[PDB]
Amino acid sequence: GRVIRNQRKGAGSIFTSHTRLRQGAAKLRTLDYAERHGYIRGIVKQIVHDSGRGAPLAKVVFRDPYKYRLREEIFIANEGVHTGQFIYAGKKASLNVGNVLPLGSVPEGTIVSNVEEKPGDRGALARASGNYVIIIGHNPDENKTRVRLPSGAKKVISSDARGVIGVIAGGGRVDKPLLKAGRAFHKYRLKRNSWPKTRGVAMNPVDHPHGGGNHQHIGKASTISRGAVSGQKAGLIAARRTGLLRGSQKTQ
Amino acid sequence: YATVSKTHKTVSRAYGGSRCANCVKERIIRAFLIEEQKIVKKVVKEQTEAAK
Amino acid sequence: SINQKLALVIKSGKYTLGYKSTVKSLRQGKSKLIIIAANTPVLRKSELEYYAMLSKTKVYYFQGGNNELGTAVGKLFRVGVVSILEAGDSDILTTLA
Amino acid sequence: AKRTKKVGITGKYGVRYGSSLRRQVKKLEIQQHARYDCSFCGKKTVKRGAAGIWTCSCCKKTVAGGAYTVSTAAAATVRSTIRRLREMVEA
Amino acid sequence: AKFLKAGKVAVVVRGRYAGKKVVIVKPHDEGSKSHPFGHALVAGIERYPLKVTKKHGAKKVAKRTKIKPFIKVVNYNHLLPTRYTLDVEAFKSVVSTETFEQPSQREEAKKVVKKAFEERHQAGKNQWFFSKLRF
Amino acid sequence: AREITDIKQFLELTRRADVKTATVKINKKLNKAGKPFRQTKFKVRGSSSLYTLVINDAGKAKKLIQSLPPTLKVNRL
RNA sequence: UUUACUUAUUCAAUGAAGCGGAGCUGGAAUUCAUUUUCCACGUUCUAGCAUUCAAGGUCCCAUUCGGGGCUGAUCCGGGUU
RNA sequence: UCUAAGGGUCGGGUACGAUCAACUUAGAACUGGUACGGACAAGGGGAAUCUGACUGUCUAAUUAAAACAUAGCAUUGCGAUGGUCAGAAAGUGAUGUUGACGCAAU
RNA sequence: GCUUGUGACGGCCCGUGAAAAUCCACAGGAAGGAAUAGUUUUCAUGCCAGGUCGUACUGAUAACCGCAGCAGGUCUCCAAG
RNA sequence: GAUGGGGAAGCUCCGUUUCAAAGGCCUGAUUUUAUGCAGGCCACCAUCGAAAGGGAAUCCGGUUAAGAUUCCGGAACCUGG
Ligand SMILES: [Mg+2]
Ligand SMILES: [Mg+2]
Ligand SMILES: [Mg+2]
Ligand SMILES: [Mg+2]
Ligand SMILES: [Mg+2]
Ligand SMILES: [Mg+2]
Ligand SMILES: [Mg+2]
Ligand SMILES: [Mg+2]
Ligand SMILES: [Mg+2]
Ligand SMILES: [Mg+2]
Ligand SMILES: [Mg+2]
Ligand SMILES: [Mg+2]
Ligand SMILES: [Mg+2]
Ligand SMILES: [Mg+2]
Ligand SMILES: [Mg+2]
Ligand SMILES: [Mg+2]
Ligand SMILES: [Mg+2]
Ligand SMILES: [Mg+2]
Ligand SMILES: [Mg+2]
Ligand SMILES: [Mg+2]
Ligand SMILES: [Mg+2]
Ligand SMILES: [Mg+2]
Ligand SMILES: [Mg+2]
Ligand SMILES: [Mg+2]
Ligand SMILES: [Mg+2]
Ligand SMILES: [Mg+2]
Ligand SMILES: [Mg+2]
Ligand SMILES: [Mg+2]
Ligand SMILES: [Mg+2]
Ligand SMILES: [Mg+2]
Ligand SMILES: [Mg+2]
Ligand SMILES: [Mg+2]
Ligand SMILES: [Mg+2]
Ligand SMILES: [Mg+2]
Ligand SMILES: [Mg+2]
Ligand SMILES: [Mg+2]
Ligand SMILES: [Mg+2]
Ligand SMILES: [Mg+2]
Ligand SMILES: [Mg+2]
Ligand SMILES: [Mg+2]
Ligand SMILES: [Zn+2]
Repeated sequence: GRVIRNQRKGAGSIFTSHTRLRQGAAKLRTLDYAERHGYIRGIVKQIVHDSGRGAPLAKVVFRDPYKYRLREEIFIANEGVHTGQFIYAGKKASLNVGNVLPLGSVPEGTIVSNVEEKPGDRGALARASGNYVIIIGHNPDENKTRVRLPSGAKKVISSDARGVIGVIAGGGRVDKPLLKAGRAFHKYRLKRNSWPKTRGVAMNPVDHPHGGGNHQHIGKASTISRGAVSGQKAGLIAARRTGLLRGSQKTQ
Repeated sequence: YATVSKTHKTVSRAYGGSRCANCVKERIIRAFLIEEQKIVKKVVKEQTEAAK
Repeated sequence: SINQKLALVIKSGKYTLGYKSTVKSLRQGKSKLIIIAANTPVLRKSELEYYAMLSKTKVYYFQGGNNELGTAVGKLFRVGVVSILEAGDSDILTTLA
Repeated sequence: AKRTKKVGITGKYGVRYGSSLRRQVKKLEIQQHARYDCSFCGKKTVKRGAAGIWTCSCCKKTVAGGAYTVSTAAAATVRSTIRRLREMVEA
Repeated sequence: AKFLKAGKVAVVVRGRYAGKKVVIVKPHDEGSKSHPFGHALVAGIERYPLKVTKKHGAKKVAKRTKIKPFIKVVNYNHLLPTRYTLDVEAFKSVVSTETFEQPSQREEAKKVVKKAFEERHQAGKNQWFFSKLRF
Repeated sequence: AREITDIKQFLELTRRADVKTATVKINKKLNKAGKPFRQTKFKVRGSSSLYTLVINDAGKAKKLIQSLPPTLKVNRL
């Protein structure tokens, strides 16, 4: 039959992002001379909403070391940072909320955000409202630093990978029931065209693996293999268990 | 604004038609003190260097 | 304690509350000791500190914001600075301060 | 003249969505609209506007905070944690 | 001490001579039928001597180091008393109540204070005083 | 687009190089509350503005009229 | 088979700006002849200010106003990281 | 056809007067072929069963429904050298101005 | 009163509700400038010039789309007692 | 949607500042002379895309068989020089 929905999302037409209103891209400062030999001061000039983002951004402005001018950066605001606060970025910087430091220079237990996977990538890990990472190890030779990500996964990355002290602001956002259909509607209106969702099981066969039958039913195991093929993979992909998760989760 | 005499585009204080006066009272004091405490900072530690 | 002293001052001496008047007091060599609230900003802090050093006037950094500094002096409003010009029966001037 | 027995602000939603969901919302609602103390100037004049953004009426400071409350449990302890660890580094 | 006395230097903090440095020459500590506030008669400087360098030769130096002065009655509440200090002898008598009222009297006052300020600056007495406060 | 009142200033316009034409208007108006009086308006057509000077005074008016440049091209009424 | 190397190949970054190596000074260090090393080696009360090859110092032009080297800002290798 | 209540503006040494302008609400007489929201305008109501929570959606032109959606609940995949998806290929592309309080799939 | 305009406020949001051309201002102080006479066109007045294309009417139970002078369809402003 | 490019047998597909030696202003030096060199900059990298978005400036009276904020009358305003 027909191309199913989850393969149409790929050509990005109606499915591309609703970008018009966003502040710009959140990133750390470029890993230049200052930030990697000493530190460098800035002022959060403004913290502000980003459409379709949970967490607020913090506009933070710095002097150019090489030219007479102001250069403005777009940070994700850690909880507690405030307009007019001074932000410190550098190896030799000091450990307070807001400042940005290389995971090497912060002891075990430090709680940081917007951390890079490789030094310099200008911020990858934990950016969603609420999330953060915690340093759990250091290996002075080959300078790695071990962290636990918000997913529970533990990764090891360069000690030079920069992070920012604290947790991303706006946490708790998802404790609030959406209550009604429109509050989702407007939510997704400023994200992408992913909402509402027809159940495949309400479609006809041309439309979906799940479509058709004289009653609605999936008709075969809804757990699909990784080696499945486009047009096939709808359901629980590569699912290694299935059913109500009873008992405490949480990685050992 | 290009069809109008320059007095319609300033007040005669420093930072005239740009910053709100109360705001220039401010940056004056800050400027003053910080430049002062800067002299204070250097002689505290000029001593420290010879007193250790 | 420090609050108890303040209270004696309040019920037996001369004081003035607020930023501007403790400057009238500071310009005029009338102040004996100013007391400064935790959260009152650093520019104000610095400027009082400068005014003070010129009048050879010792200062006290009240640990506790203007909300309490007000209750300290037994007033139902907030105060960010106090100026003792006459210490009553209290000894604040020639104790730890 | 007590107007409602328990819905409070949640009276706006009438009967819809089911009691329990209305409880949950009522909580964070009360939390989010309320006036808060400004750390800086000390008047209760911090109100919300766009989740996580808490900004002070007179005095004009803005603080990044919890999506429906100025300070969030987690954030807070993290603050205290950062106290503790910083201590280690000039002691 | 009652620091608003004769020698005192202070940065003006409001109004067109905003941020410029003065010297008090005569204080009216409290009162006037007019000026109903603690106020000082000051003679600041308005157009500072520009920087001078080796390259600067002959009559550029002459040109650069010209001060334009000014004289103000001013509220205390607009001065930022300074730790520094500058003598006021050569214009004790030029800066007066009487000096204000009648413009032509002011121009004369400034005339003197100017020659008095340039004299001071060359052979660099009171060095701070002859250099812009930036903000 | 302009009004004028200094009788001196006026005269200076009337001899101002580019002022070829001018006109005098006569208006019956009333005085205060009671009677009427002969208002008269002196309009000089400058290049970029039409200046008009009102002489409420009948007397001052006539003496003003003979003051006018003998080369000016006045429009009566 | 393991585990090293970097020039192929691969990924990221930047208006390819401060790399790698040595040296100055400081100084923790304890000297088993004297240095055998290791860290450093301009910025953190404050919602200011930081631009004209830089002021200074020193040498040249043939003294004009202008203007130029050097230093200020240490050497060596041209692997942008 | 009457009555009552509800306002503006002025001068008062350091109790009131004077004037101008507004439909509202209630009460009371009288009156008629007992009529009077006089045309116009303008909810039928009640007790139960089945069924979808609700508002919302669709078969333009025989089906508006109990069907689809929805919030809510639960499950799956993935830390970027990635998950899902596009393309004949690529120094190609969507998610992505994104980062698990996220994106993708039921 | 009615319609429209506008202000200072207040509600709401896991929604917080474009861009760029263009204009001004300020910080800066390169440099240029007077007494035998210099600076000044962001004050006034004064002089010349402003091209190319559209511009009628209909806008609907007859000027458009439905084979048509079709009871259908087709975006909007003004609005008396 | 061109361009240095990269795919594709090829019609062409991808990319839009992207692994590119990407370009132009202010005046000075000319007083053989018309404009070479002398600085210092600025590195923004096409272009099309709104007759409802942004946007320099005009009004009233009169006038035609049929045009009018467009003619005539009078009175303005903007941009450039
Ligand atoms: Mg896009
Ligand atoms: Mg949709
Ligand atoms: Mg679903
Ligand atoms: Mg569904
Ligand atoms: Mg079906
Ligand atoms: Mg099928
Ligand atoms: Mg199947
Ligand atoms: Mg089926
Ligand atoms: Mg089923
Ligand atoms: Mg003005
Ligand atoms: Mg100036
Ligand atoms: Mg580089
Ligand atoms: Mg009445
Ligand atoms: Mg009764
Ligand atoms: Mg239904
Ligand atoms: Mg319905
Ligand atoms: Mg149908
Ligand atoms: Mg059909
Ligand atoms: Mg229906
Ligand atoms: Mg349920
Ligand atoms: Mg290739
Ligand atoms: Mg309307
Ligand atoms: Mg708003
Ligand atoms: Mg302006
Ligand atoms: Mg020059
Ligand atoms: Mg002009
Ligand atoms: Mg042309
Ligand atoms: Mg027409
Ligand atoms: Mg017709
Ligand atoms: Mg028809
Ligand atoms: Mg193309
Ligand atoms: Mg165009
Ligand atoms: Mg347009
Ligand atoms: Mg338009
Ligand atoms: Mg007409
Ligand atoms: Mg005609
Ligand atoms: Mg017509
Ligand atoms: Mg005309
Ligand atoms: Mg004309
Ligand atoms: Mg002009
Ligand atoms: Zn506040």
